[PDB]
Amino acid sequence: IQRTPKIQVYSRHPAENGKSNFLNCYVSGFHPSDIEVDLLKNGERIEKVEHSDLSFSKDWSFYLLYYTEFTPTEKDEYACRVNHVTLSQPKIVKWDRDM
Amino acid sequence: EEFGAAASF
Amino acid sequence: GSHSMRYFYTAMSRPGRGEPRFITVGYVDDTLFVRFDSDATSPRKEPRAPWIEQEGPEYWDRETQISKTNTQTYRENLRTALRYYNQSEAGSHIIQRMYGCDVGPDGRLLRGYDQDAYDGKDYIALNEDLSSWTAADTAAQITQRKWEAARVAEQDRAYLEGLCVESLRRYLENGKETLQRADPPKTHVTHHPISDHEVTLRCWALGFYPAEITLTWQRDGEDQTQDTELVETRPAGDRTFQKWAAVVVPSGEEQRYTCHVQHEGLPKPLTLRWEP
Repeated sequence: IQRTPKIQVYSRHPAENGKSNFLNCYVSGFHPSDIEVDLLKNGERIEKVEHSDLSFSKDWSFYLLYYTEFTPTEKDEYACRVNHVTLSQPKIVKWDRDM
Repeated sequence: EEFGAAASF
Repeated sequence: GSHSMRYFYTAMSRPGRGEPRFITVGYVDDTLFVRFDSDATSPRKEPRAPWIEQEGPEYWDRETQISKTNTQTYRENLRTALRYYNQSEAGSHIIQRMYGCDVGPDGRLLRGYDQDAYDGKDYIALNEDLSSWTAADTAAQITQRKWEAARVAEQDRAYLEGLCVESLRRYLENGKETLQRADPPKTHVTHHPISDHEVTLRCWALGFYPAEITLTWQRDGEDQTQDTELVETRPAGDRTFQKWAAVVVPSGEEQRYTCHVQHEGLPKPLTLRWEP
């Protein structure tokens, strides 16, 4: 009946400290379409995050891209917080510059 | 361009 | 290369939260060019690619009218589907439609599509012949009977062989800078130790368009399908796409592993290794 979202947290370009970049959170493989996605900067929600228009794969599962401009540093932690009807609790995935 | 005529279920 | 145009409908009911939401997105290959959302302030078809902005005001009026009428039709459909499956008016439900055409290098029709789903499950599908239907269950069998009487397959056939390929030919010409340009992947292999005797080799593919790509790891020229971790192709946000393949490797044996890359932007398939 219902499918859980896949989550990938990554940058548009190779991560380099001091350089301007785009933080992406790509949610996919989920059904139904309603989903809650937050991009986090040290545990706190980034304001005015933009997202792509709702679309879906051949297997009817939906996918969305959430994105914001960001300048990576060594200390700053980034994550993506996702909530969906399949999840009893919000799922948080940390950003790894090597993944 | 989209297909104009649609059909009811 | 070959090309496709697809439109994607999503009609979602939301009892207690107003009338069902209807969204349409259009694609040429892996590029979004048009959008409609019934929850927009002034609901209409919007451009999402520079090469579709050219189209005159009449084009945009027709396209919007189709979407506004479909918004109404797919609300009726959601009501209809409730009776077909004996469901109450309290739950949220989704009808999805996926239709369009593929063209060969010559711009001739390869095949056409028109299929629907209900709550993520296959409902009805127009067969490759563009004259017969496949219904998933007895509910969709009622829809099939209604469409066979109304000569609906014949209307799809005329569109898929006519307007679908005609407009896609125009779109491919106007957007030839990007739609007919294939960006090859930039590729490298990373090396991260797990243990003292195990290392992760990750084969990266970045900045490639279109999305279709193949990444495989080989151990002594032998595929490692069941031992390769392979993440879903993700969009970079600049039109291009990203993917990686990873393998857990015994330390010392890194040079026995080769990454293999297949993409339409490359004249020949690429073989790469960990370069210490």
